[PDB]
Amino acid sequence: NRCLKANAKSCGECIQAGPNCGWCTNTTFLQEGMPTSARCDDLEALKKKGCHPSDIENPRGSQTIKKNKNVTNRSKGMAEKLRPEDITQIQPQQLLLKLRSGEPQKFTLKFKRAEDYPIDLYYLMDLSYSMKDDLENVKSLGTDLMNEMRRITSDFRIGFGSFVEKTVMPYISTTPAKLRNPCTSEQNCTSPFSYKNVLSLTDRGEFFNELVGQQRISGNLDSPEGGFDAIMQVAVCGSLIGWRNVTRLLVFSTDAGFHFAGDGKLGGIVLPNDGQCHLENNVYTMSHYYDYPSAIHLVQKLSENNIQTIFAVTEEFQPVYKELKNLIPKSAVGTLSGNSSNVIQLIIDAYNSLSSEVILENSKLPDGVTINYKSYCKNGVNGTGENGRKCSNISIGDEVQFEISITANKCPNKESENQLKLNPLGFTEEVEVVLQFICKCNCQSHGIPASPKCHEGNGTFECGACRCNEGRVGRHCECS
Amino acid sequence: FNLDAEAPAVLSGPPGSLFGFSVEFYRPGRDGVSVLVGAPKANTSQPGVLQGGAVYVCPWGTSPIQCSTIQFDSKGSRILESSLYSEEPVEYKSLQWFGATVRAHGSSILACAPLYSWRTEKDPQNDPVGTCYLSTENFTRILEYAPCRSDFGSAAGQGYCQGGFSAEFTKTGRVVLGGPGSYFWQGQILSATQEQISESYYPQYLINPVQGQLQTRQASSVYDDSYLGYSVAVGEFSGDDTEDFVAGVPKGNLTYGYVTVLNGSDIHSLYNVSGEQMASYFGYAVAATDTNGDGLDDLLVGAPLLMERTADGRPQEVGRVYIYLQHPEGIEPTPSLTLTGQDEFGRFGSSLTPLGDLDQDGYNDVAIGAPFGGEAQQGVVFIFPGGPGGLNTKPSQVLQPLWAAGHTPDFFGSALRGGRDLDGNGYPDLIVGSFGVDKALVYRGRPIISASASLTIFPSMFNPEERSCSLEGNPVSCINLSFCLNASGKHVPNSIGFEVELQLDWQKQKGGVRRALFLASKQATLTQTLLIQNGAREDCREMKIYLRNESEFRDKLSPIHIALNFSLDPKAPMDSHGLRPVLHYQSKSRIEDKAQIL
Ligand SMILES: *[C@@H]1O[C@H](CO)[C@@H](O)[C@H](O)[C@H]1NC(C)=O
Ligand SMILES: *[C@@H]1O[C@H](CO)[C@@H](O)[C@H](O)[C@H]1NC(C)=O
Ligand SMILES: *[C@@H]1O[C@H](CO)[C@@H](O)[C@H](O)[C@H]1NC(C)=O
Ligand SMILES: *[C@@H]1O[C@H](CO)[C@@H](O)[C@H](O)[C@H]1NC(C)=O
Ligand SMILES: *[C@@H]1O[C@H](CO)[C@@H](O)[C@H](O)[C@H]1NC(C)=O
Ligand SMILES: *[C@@H]1O[C@H](CO)[C@@H](O)[C@H](O)[C@H]1NC(C)=O
Ligand SMILES: *[C@@H]1O[C@H](CO)[C@@H](O)[C@H](O)[C@H]1NC(C)=O
Repeated sequence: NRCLKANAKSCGECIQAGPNCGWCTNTTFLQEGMPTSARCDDLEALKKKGCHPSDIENPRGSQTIKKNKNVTNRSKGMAEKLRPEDITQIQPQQLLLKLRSGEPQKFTLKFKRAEDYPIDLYYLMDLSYSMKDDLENVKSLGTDLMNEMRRITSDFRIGFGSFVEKTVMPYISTTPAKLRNPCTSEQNCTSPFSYKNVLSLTDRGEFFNELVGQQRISGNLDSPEGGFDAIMQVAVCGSLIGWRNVTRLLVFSTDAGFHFAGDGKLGGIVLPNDGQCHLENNVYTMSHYYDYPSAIHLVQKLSENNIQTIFAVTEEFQPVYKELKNLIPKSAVGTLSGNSSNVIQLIIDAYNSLSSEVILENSKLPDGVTINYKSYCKNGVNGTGENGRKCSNISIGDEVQFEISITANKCPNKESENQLKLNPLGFTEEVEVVLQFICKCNCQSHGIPASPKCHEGNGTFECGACRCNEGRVGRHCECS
Repeated sequence: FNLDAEAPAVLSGPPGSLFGFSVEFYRPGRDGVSVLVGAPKANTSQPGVLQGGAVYVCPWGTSPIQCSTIQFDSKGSRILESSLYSEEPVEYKSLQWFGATVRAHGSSILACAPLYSWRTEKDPQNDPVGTCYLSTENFTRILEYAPCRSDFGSAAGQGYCQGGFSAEFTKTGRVVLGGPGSYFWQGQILSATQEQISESYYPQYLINPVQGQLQTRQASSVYDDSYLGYSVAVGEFSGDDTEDFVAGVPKGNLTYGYVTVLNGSDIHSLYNVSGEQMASYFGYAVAATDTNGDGLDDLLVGAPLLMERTADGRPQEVGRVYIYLQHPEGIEPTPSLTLTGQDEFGRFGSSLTPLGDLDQDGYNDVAIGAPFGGEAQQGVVFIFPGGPGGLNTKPSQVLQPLWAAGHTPDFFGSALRGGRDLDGNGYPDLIVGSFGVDKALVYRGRPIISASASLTIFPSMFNPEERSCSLEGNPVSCINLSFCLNASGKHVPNSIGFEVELQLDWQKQKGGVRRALFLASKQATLTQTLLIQNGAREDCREMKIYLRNESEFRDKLSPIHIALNFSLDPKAPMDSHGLRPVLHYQSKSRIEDKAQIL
């Protein structure tokens, strides 16, 4: 047997060795000559050998849900009731499960998308000359979005941010392109900028029109696609923006592609992106020093902020952002009209498409433990052979019930428990599972250090015999 | 393997000026053999240009390796007075990188300077044409090579070519040059041997095309933003001895990069393989050597940014390098090996250069640098070993910086180049650069000694009754113990010292009675220094061993184990290059034998 092959000295390397492996507090079956290994073996083998049932120590893990909230089901519309409230979507929020090496501990969790959940929207569009025909109408429908999205929730705030290219040498200067457009008489058409936010997340609909009417454009740069730095600084720091911890959105209005990390090396830029907010006076400043985010450094800090990015791509460059969609989980790509006149219906359908989709994710797993996933979604589509962290096609208010099995393995983290959080992307509330392993038998708590049976203090007597100190061997640690 | 990580033998650079951004060997295995280091952001001599940068030669070969600066061009006459006008005189040459891509073969060296900026004749612009400075025949004369500086200089033409971003001297003398931003950012490869550039140079023409010139043609508008020429290398992919050029296109094929190989005497598409993940930067670092031991070189393409979802499912930033194995048909198929990384943000595959036969078994090594790998994300350089079936995933030596953690990254392994021997003992030496703060490491390759030791006993059994030997006049039972040693190693001094330790009845516990003792020394252990001739026949030492009296021990059943251990003598002087030889990893340093009692 493997437990016999484990060559156990203490209860530890008999628990860590395997699930069925077990000790015996009597230790009268054990022969004096045979080493400490022979105690540790399978449950059935112990009862065959004649060891008593209480004398075996095989603790088995269990699940205990400390924190449970009643999910919100308050009636509205049909009957008079108070509308404002707080948020609750996942029923188990904090639960404790004790683990054994090789024990497939299992629990269940349930979630439903709460109706009338307030949202935050953010517009990120490139003030490039290819957007001259789009800025003219986008500013007009700032309040139209205010009116149209009233179905989704009682209230929601919406802000504006602008960017174009970068001030690096290779990507800043233009072809001859003799246009010389008299943009304005106030000389407000300033040079291209890395990023700038003008309006934060605010409920006042009039603020969009008032503060975006005074938004200018940048003049005809050659292949300017510097957006990922902007969508990095937006997601990385939200206190300055005002980013509130509800279901949140971001609009990326684009033309003709993007860049990714390792492009600034053409411009003499070698350091990667910090991942630290650099916004002095509402404008990106530490631009020339740091390179672009890699497509994946973006993914980590977009997922760690529950940011849902929406893509406003124009017809030509659709496939590239389409593959972006499969790269970045919880993101959507939409075919924008030529004049950007369909952005309202685009945002409506994009929010509808994102809402039905709930994807789960864990964080920083310990080495031994592994997690499998099964999902019971809508009516049908119960698939788990293809790994299920997602469901869709749900209606508003539908019930889903994922299942999580946490399977332990060879675990050296005897530092009591480890905290890990399971969170559906896009929702602040997460299930955190305090996950404690068993690295000691209960009989070890009563062990006598330097016990007289251990050749006059040359070891610790626990669970029926002695664990020898360093440099001591024998049944009673009699020998050095 | 062995490369002496304990003795780095560092160089150093000026403060606040990045150093070792390109490090290359110069005149290897010959007189005045030196190491070239590039510092593109360093200060130069001319007052007009700031952050001009210059490469420093270093007369390597002494215990202190301090070194001065070589002067490619400390002038201002060429730039000034374009069409003789003080008003709007020049677009300033300052901030031009000068050491991003330096390389040398033979006596002629090139120092490409990307981010070079110049104003065309027609109209003021900010065109980053890029130039490479060429000096030949022991710095006798300097040459200027800016093939992307032409009449039709515009952002849609060659204005933003930035030629010089990747170069390497071919073995035949050709200079192969890569301009990433040519023709509205599709890239252009420029190649012309030294004869045409030497003959067709004229200083006073700012625009002077090279007559013999091989360039990639302008492509259609559908291939925009591909960046051909980001990394280029030379190989032997064509069946003939003619060297073929390999170039990786990072953002081609709708962001799925791909790498091309080109015909020798005429630029052509030939063979070309694509990336497997979008925004992977396939072709950041291309490489090509005989990593198979078959005579036909193999490609090596690294993708620093990549996916590998794991048991948690969280995406990470792990780069993998790709091995493409050539075949007698000459065509490279789909990938045949893949050496991925294991660090969170280490851009594995950022640098890929070969080493030639460090173990001298006919198989050539490689070195891959992770500029942000390892703990404290300081930088790691791996060395995967060549094998009959290709590289081995186990990276053998994993070289780490010896300094302390700093606020800015130290960018270890952001530039390296090995290959040709430097010390001169037939063993190649590797180099790495760490442009974080003024750190360039030049390493050394230790000699290898393959040693064999054989232990014999005659007779194998002690006879208590046969007391054939006499100990102080007392007849004792004795048997003969003889051990032989044979060692062989290339480029090693003819005499090698070994330390040989003999132990008797070693399995007896500390304090137990040793049943067998040396006849001469009356002890249980013998240590001795031996000098074995390199490649000579085995040297044998014969000794007699005797068993103690039966009254002194009770154990006649357990055999008397005899152990033979050997390792290199730690007091042996280092070689002329200061290296200590290493025992081969297959050499069994411990040989055990046993004698019984009848
Ligand atoms: C929102 O929830 C997050 C949990 O991720 C918390 O850090 C933050 O303080 C919360 N904000 C508010 C206003 O409750
Ligand atoms: C839409 O953009 C096109 C440019 O392709 C322009 O000709 C047209 O007038 C625009 N239409 C509106 C309603 O702005
Ligand atoms: C010289 O070059 C260094 C590069 O680190 C720079 O910091 C310094 O300002 C330069 N000094 C002058 C006078 O140009
Ligand atoms: C070539 O230049 C360097 C400068 O020291 C050195 O190798 C040598 O002095 C020169 N060659 C000859 C033949 O002097
Ligand atoms: C472009 O690369 C993709 C790999 O993602 C490949 O499937 C496709 O065939 C390639 N296109 C062409 C024209 O070779
Ligand atoms: C490949 O290179 C040869 C030179 O060796 C040149 O003639 C031609 O470009 C190619 N050979 C062919 C097509 O036979
Ligand atoms: C890839 O190689 C083929 C020939 O093998 C060539 O015609 C093609 O142009 C290459 N790919 C691209 C994008 O040019």
